[PDB]
Amino acid sequence: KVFGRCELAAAMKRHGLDNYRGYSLGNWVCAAKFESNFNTQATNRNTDGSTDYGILQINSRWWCNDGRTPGSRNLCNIPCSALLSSDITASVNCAKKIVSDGNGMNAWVAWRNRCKGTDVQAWIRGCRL
Repeated sequence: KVFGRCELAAAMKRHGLDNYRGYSLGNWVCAAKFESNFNTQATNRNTDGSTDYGILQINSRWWCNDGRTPGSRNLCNIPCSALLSSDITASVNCAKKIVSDGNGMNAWVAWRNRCKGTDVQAWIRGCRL
């Protein structure tokens, strides 16, 4: 499923992400834009044999099990294929764990590079919420 920007912004607000750990909704919509471009099925293979899954590109080495990553931890306690559904609930619940894991939203590289320190409120413009 490819989300519309305000469509995803409402979904994320509904799942408790606005000001979650002090990160406004715009941060989360921006991170999803530059991680997956709002595509729930986005996957990126990394050279270390891990793969990043879903709208927030969560990694198979530590957070979800995809059965092909050596030395994987399955911290969110899910199959990685569950991060690839049109329902964003599994990805949002695992992201809540990752943002509280000691690096805040620095865990997402595309957010550090394209959202950190910017006017992230632009990402919610025109959204009815």
